Amino acid sequence: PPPIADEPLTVNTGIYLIECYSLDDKAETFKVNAFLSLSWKDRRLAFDPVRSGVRVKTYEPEAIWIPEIRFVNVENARDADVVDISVSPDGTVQYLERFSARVLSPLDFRRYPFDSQTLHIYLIVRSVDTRNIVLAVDLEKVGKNDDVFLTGWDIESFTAVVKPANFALEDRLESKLDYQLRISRQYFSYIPNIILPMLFILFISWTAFWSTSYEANVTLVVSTLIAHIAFNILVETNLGKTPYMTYTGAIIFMIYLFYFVAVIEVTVQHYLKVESQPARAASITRASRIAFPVVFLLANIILAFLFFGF
Amino acid sequence: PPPIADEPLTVNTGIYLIECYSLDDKAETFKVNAFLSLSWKDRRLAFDPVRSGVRVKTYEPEAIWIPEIRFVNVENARDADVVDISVSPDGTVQYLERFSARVLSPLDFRRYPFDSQTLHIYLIVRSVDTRNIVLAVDLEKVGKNDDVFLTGWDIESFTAVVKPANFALEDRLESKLDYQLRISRQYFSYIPNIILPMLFILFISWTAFWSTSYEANVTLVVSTLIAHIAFNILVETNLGKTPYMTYTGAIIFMIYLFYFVAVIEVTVQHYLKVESQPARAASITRASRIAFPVVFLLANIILAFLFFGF
Amino acid sequence: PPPIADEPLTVNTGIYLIECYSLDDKAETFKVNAFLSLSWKDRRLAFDPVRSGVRVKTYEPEAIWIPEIRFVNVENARDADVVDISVSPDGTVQYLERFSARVLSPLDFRRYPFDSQTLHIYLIVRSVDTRNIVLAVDLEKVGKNDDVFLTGWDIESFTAVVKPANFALEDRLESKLDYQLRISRQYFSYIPNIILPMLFILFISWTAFWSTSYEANVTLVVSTLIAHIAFNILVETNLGKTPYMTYTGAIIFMIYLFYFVAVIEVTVQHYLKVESQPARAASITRASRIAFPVVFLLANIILAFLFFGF
Amino acid sequence: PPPIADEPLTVNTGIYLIECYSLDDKAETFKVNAFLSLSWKDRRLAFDPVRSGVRVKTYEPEAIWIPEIRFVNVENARDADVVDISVSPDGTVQYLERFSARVLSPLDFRRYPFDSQTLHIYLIVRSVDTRNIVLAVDLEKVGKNDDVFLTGWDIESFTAVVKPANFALEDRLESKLDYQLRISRQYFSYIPNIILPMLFILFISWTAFWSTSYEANVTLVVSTLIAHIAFNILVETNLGKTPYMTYTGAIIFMIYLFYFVAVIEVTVQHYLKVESQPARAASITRASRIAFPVVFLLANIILAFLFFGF
Amino acid sequence: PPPIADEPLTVNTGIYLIECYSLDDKAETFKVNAFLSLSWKDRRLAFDPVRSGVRVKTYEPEAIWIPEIRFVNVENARDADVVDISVSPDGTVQYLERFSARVLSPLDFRRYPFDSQTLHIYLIVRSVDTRNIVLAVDLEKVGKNDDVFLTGWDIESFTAVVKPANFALEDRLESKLDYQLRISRQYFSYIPNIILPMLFILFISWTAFWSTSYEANVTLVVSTLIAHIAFNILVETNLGKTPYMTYTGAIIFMIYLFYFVAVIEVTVQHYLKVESQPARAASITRASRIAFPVVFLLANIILAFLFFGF
Repeated sequence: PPPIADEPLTVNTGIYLIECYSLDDKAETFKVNAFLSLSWKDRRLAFDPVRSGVRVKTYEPEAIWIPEIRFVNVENARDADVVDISVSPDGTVQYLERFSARVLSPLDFRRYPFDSQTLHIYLIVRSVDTRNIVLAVDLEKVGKNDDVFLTGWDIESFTAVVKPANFALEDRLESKLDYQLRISRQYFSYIPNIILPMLFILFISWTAFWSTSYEANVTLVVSTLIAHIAFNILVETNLGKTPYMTYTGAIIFMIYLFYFVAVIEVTVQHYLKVESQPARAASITRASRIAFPVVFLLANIILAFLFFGF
Repeated sequence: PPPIADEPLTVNTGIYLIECYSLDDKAETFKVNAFLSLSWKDRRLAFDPVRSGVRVKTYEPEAIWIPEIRFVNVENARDADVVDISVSPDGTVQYLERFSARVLSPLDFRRYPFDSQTLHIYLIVRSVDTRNIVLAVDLEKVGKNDDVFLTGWDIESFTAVVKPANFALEDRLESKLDYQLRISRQYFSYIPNIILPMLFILFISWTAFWSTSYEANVTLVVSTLIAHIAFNILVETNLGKTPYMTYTGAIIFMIYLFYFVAVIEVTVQHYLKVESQPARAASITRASRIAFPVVFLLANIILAFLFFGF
Repeated sequence: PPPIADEPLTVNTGIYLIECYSLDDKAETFKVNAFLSLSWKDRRLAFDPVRSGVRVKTYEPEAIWIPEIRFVNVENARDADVVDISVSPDGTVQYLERFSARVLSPLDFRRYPFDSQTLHIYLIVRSVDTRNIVLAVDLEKVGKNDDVFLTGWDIESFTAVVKPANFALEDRLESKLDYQLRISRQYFSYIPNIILPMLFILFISWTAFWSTSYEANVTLVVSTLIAHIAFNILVETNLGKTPYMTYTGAIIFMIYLFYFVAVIEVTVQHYLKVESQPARAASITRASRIAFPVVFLLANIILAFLFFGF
Repeated sequence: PPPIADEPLTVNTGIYLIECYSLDDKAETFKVNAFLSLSWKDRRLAFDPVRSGVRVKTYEPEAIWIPEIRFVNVENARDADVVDISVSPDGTVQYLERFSARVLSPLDFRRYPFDSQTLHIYLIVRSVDTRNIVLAVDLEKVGKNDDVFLTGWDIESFTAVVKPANFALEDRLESKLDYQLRISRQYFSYIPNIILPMLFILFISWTAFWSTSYEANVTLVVSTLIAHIAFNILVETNLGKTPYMTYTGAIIFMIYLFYFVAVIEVTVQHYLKVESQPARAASITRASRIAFPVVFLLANIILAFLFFGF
Repeated sequence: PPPIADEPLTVNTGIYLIECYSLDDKAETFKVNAFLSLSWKDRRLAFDPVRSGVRVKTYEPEAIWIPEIRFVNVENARDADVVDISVSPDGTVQYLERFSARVLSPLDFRRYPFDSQTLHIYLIVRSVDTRNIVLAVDLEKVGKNDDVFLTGWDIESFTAVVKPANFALEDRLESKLDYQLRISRQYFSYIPNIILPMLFILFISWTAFWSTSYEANVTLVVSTLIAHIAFNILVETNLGKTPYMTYTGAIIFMIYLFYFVAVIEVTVQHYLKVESQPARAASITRASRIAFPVVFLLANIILAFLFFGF
C-alpha cells in the first residue's frame, strides 16, 4: 500500500558505520555493521498532535508501508534489526535500522604494500507504481563512528555520492546510490618482515662473486634459492596469487631472474676457468660484483617509477 | 488452488544476474545473486480495469497461486526475497524475486591455465495436475548487469537454451531449463608467477652438463629438485590435484622426468669417467647439452598439440 | 492427531537423489540434496470423489497429521521444503519433500587409492501410540538422478534395504531404514601425480650404489630424503593421517625404511673402505645394486597381496 | 504457569547419545546428537482414565508448562526438536526431545598419543518460584547407541553423576548435573607414521660419528636437521602447539637438543683434529657412538616415567 | 509503549559470563556465552499485592515494554534466549536473558609472548522519547563463573566502568556502557617450543667460527638458514604477520640479521685467506667467536628493555 502522491517520492537515505571488519583480501569482501536511516513523506498517515496523541507517533513495521531498500553488492540478505520508527504530524516518517552485511567490492592490489582502496555500498529501490528516487541526508550519513577500524588499514573517509543513478530494469525504473568507504593500507612490518629478509638472502646468493670454488658457489646460489622459496612460503599471503600482474609480483619475479643469471655467471666463470682461460673468468666475476647491485637498483627504480610515478 | 486451463500452462522465465562471485575451483561451485522473473496467465483472477481498481493490481504471495520453481543443481534452498507481483487485466501475472544461491556445476580443468567453463543454472517445475512447461523470455533474460565479475575470469555470455527438457519423474512430467554462464580464465600472472620460475629452476638443474665434479652435480641436480618441490608448494593451487589427467599435470609430470634422466646422465657420466673411459662420458654430456632442451621443447609441443590442437 | 487403525501403520518411504557433493574424507561426511516421499493410509480423511471435489485433494502440513521421520546419522536437522501433499479417496496420503542434509557415515581408507565406500542414510520414526513401521517403495526410491556425481568417484548404485530394523528405545519401538549409496574411488592421477614421482626420488636416492665418495653419497641420500618429505608435503592429503593403518601409509612407511638402510649401507661402505678393506665394501655396494630394487618389489608385492588379495 | 507443589520439584533427566562426532582437539569441543528425557509430577494436569480419554494423553509444548533446561558448556543454543510429550494419569509428564549441540569441554593433552579424555555435558535449571532440582533416571540415561563413534578414539562409558550441584546464582538457586563421556585415544598409526620415521632421521643424523670429513658431517647433521623440521611440518598436528607443556613436546624438544650436541661434537672433533690432536678427537667420537643412544634411551625412560609412571 | 516518567529512565545492567572461548588472535574477536540482567521502574504496571495475585508477577516479552539494549562491537546480532521476567509490586521489572555473541575487540601483540589483553563488551540504548541511561548493578555483574577459561590465557577480572558515556547520535542521546574482560597470555611452551630451538639453529650456524673450509661454512651457515625458515614455518602462528611492529618480530628480524653478517664474515675470512693474508682472516674469525654472542645478548637486552622496561 504505497503512498499516493502527486509526483516522484523521494526517500532520504543515510548510513552510520558502527563497525567495519573482516576485510577479505582474497574474496574482495568486507563486513560492515552500520545504521540505515530512511525518510519519506506519507501524508496518508499524517496525524493530529493537539486533537489526540502527542508530538510524534510510533508504529510497527507491520502497520506502515516501507520502501524496499535492497543492497546491490551484498552476498546474502542484509541482516537487519529495526531500531525505531517515528511519524511526524505532516506525514514524515523516520526509519532507522541497524544492519550487518558483508559487502562485495573489488580490490586493486596493483601496488599491494602501498595501496589505497575505496569500498562501495550500493543502495537501490525498485518502483512499485509511483516512481521512487533515493537521495542522501548528510546529517544521517556521518557514517564513521570514531572508533571504527580495519587493523591493516587507515580509514580516510566514509562519504556518499549525492546523485543517484536512476536505471530502467525490467520495465521499471530503479534508483541506485553509491556509498564509499576510503581506506589506505598501513605497511610498517613489510619492510622488516618481507622485503629486507628477502634481500638478505639474495645478497648472500651473490657473495659467490668473491669465490672461485664451483662446489661452494652451487652450494651457495642453489641453497639460497631454496631459502628464497622457503621464505616465500613462510610469508605466503592471501593475495600472493592474483590474476592480473601485481607490483610485488614483478620484483618477486625479478628476484627469480637474478638467481638464474647468478647461476649463469658462476657456470660461465667455471667453464672459462676450466677451459684454461682464467683471465676472462675472474674478469666477469669482477664485473658481476658491480653489475648485479646496479642492474638491480636500476630495474627496481625502473619498476617503482613504472607502477607508482606513472 | 491451481489455474484451471484448457491445455498445458506455459510459465515464462528469466534470470538477471546482479552478482557473480566465489567460483570455487575445488568444489566446482559458484555463487550468484540475481533476479527471477516469472509470468503466466491465470484468468481466474482477471480483473475489470474500468469497473474498479487501476491499470494493474498487486497481490501478496499468500493470496495467489504461484508456480513452484526449484533449482536442480543448488546446494541448499535458493535464498529469495519477493520483489514484486503484478497482475494484468487479462490475468497475466508478473512475478519477480531476487535470489542468491551457490550453484553446483562441473568444471573441466583439462586445459587448466587456458580453459573456458560453461556454468549451468537448472530450473525445473513439477506438474501438480495441469501439465506445466517452462520457457524463457529473452527480454527478462538479459541477465548480465554490466558490472558483474569473476576476478580470475572473463565473462563471455549469460544465455539460455530456449528448448526445455520435459522429463517424467515419479508419475508426473517435469520441465527443465538450461541457463548457461560462459566464462574463460584470464591467465596473465601464470607465465611470470608459475611457468617461468619453474622453468628457471629446471634450467639451473641441467647446468651440470658443463661440469665434471660428481659432488657439485649432485649438490646441483638434487638441490634444485628440492627447489622444484618447494616452489610447487609455494605455488600450490586449489585444483593442483584432480581425478582426471590435466594438462598442467602432464608437463609437471614431465618436469619430474627430466630431473630423473638428468640424475641418470650425471651418474652415467661419473661411472664412465671413473671406469677409465672419459671419452664416452664427456661425449654423453656434450650430447645432453642439446638433447635435453630439444626433447623438452619437442615433448612440450607434442603435449600442447595433444590437449589443445586436438 | 494420529490415525486410529486396526493394526500397525505402515509408512512407505523413498529417496530420489538430486545432488551428491562435498564428500569430506576428513570428517567422514557428505552432502546430499534429494526427494523424500512418504505414504500411509489415514482413512480418517477419506473423501467422496463424486459427491464433491475432484480426483485428488491437496492439504497444508498444518491441517494434516504427518509422521515425524527423522534421520539418524545427520549432523543437524534435515533442511526441508514441502513440495506436495495429495490425499487419495481411500485415505492414502502422498507426501513429498525436497531436503538437503550432510550425512555422517564412516569411511574405510584401508585401501586408500583403490577403495570403495558405501555411504548410509538412516531413517527412523518413533511410535506415538499406534506402532509405526517404515518400508520402501522401489518406484520412489530410484534415487539416482542420472547427472549426479562425486568428482573423485564413480557412483555405483543407490538402493535401499527393504527390511527395517524395529528397535525398542525408551519404552517405545522405533523403525529404522537403511539407504545405501555405493561409490568407488577413481584414481587416474595417483600413478602420475603421487606414486611415480615418489618412486623417482627414491631411485635417485640409491644412485649412490654406483658411487664411492662419502660426501657425494650423503649429499645424495640425505638431500633426497628432504625431497621425499617436501614432496609428501606438496601432495599432502586430507586423510594422510588416519587412526588405523592404511595401505598407502604402509608403502609410505617402507619408503622411509629404504632411506635408513640406504644411509646404513653408504655408511657401512665408507667404514669398510676407510678401514683398509675395500674388497668387502665394493662387494656390499655391488650387492645393494640388486638387493634394494628386489626387496622393494618383493615387499611391495607382499604389501599389495596383504591388503588387497586378502 | 508453574506446577504448585508442597515441596521442591524433582525433574528426572536422561541423555541417549545417538551420534558423537567432530571432536575438535584444537577448540576442545565436540558435537553430539542425542535424546533428552525429562519427567516431573504436575498433578495440576492429572486426568481421569475411565471418565474419558485413554491410557495416556499427549500435549503440545504450547499448552503445558515445561521446565527450562539449559546446557552450560554449549557454544550457542541447543538445536532441539520435540519428539513426544506423554502425561500419566497421576500427573507424571514424559518429555522427549532430540537435540544436537557442540559441547565445550577442556582436553588434557599432557600424554597426547596415549591419553584418555572425559568430556562433559552440563545441565542446569533456574528456579522460577518453586525450587527445582534435577536428578537422573538410570533407565533413560543408557546414552550409548552401540554404533556411536569418534574415529580416533575408543569410547569407554557414558555415565552421569547422580548428585547435583545446587548453586545460588543471582538470588535464585539452580541445580547442575554432570554427564561424563569417557574416551581414550586409539593410536595405532603414531608408531609407524610419527615416531619411527622421526627416530630414523635422528639415527641418520649421528651416522657422522663414523666419519671424519667435516664437510660430509655438516652436510650430514645439518641436512638432516632440515629433514627433521620438514618431517615435523609434514606431520603437523592440530594440537602440536599447546600453552602447557605436553609429553610429545618434551621428547620433541629433546630431539632438538640431540641435534645441537651432535653439531657440538663434530665441531669439537674437527677442532681437536685440526689442532694436531687427533688422539683426543677420535676418542670423543668413539665415546659418542655409545653415549648418544644411551643418554637418549635413558632420558626417554626418564621422560616416560616422568609423565606416565608418575 | 514506553514508561511515562517524570525524568530520565535508568536501566540497570549486568553480565554474568558463563563461557569464554574462541579467542581469535587473527580477527581480534572472541566468543562469549553470558547472562544479561536488566531492571527499570515501570510503575505503569505496578500491581496490588494483597488485592490479587502473589508476591511477583511474570510476563511474556510480548506483553511488556522492554528497553532495546544492543551491543556495539558485535559482528551480527546477539543470539538471545529470554530466561525470566519478574515485575515487582512497585513496578520494578527484572529482565534476564542468556545470550551468545562474538565480540570484536582490538588486540595489541606488541609484546606477543608476554602480553595482556583487555577485551571489551559495549552496551548502548537509544532514547525513544524519555531519555534513557544505563548503569551497572555490581551484584548482577559478578560475571565470572569460576570454571570459565581461555586455554592460552589466565583470566584476571571481569568488571565494568560504572560511568556511562551518554552520546548524541542522529538527534537522540544514547547511553553506552563498558564491560572489561582482562586476560594475560600464559606462555609456558614458548621457551621450549619456539625460542630455544630457534636459538639452537642459530648457535649451530655460527659454529663456522671454529672452521676454515669455505665449503663447510657455506654448507654450514646457509643450510641452517633454510632450517631457520623451515622451523619458522613449522611454528607459524596466527599473528606472525601484523601491520604494526611486534616484539617477537623484532628479535626474529635480528635473527635474520645475524645470518647475513655471519655470511659476511665467512666471506671476508675466505677472501683475506685466499688473498695471502691469513693473519687478518684468522683474526676476524677469532673475534667473531665473542662478538656475535655478545652483540646478540646486548641487542636482545636492548630490545627487551625497548619494549618492556619502557
